[PDB]
Amino acid sequence: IAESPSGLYFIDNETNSLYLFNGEIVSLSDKLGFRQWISTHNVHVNWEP
Amino acid sequence: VSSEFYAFKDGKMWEQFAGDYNMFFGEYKPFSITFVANAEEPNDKIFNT
Amino acid sequence: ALKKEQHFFKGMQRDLSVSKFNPEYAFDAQNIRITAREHDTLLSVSNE
Repeated sequence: IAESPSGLYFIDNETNSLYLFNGEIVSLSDKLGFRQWISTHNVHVNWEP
Repeated sequence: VSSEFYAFKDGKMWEQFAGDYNMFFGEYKPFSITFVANAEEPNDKIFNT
Repeated sequence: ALKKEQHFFKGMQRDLSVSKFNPEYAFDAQNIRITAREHDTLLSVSNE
């Protein structure tokens, strides 16, 4: 999750997309063509340094 | 279930989109595509290639 | 020969007359995917 003036960029592993919330949810991965890259790089383990 | 799509048939759970192509529940099913060829439909055409 | 016609596959359509079908749609299809899944096969017919 990254906060910005435009909205909230978050990556949902379940749906395999890179969303942006700005009042309405927008799947940036689908709009700009990144569905495969995210669907191949997803895992269940949470982030840790 | 989690980030994976599952199925249930014949008393067993089949994980989808993980095996070899065109093999559904251990059986090979074909794939096909039908598309009408109607260009200059008022004219009588001979389909050559 | 004399003429040619390119056909694209944007989905599948039915219920329309053969005389007025559209080249960008398919009339029937079994076990195909027109979306990029596991590869960059978006708008290109691929196996299921």
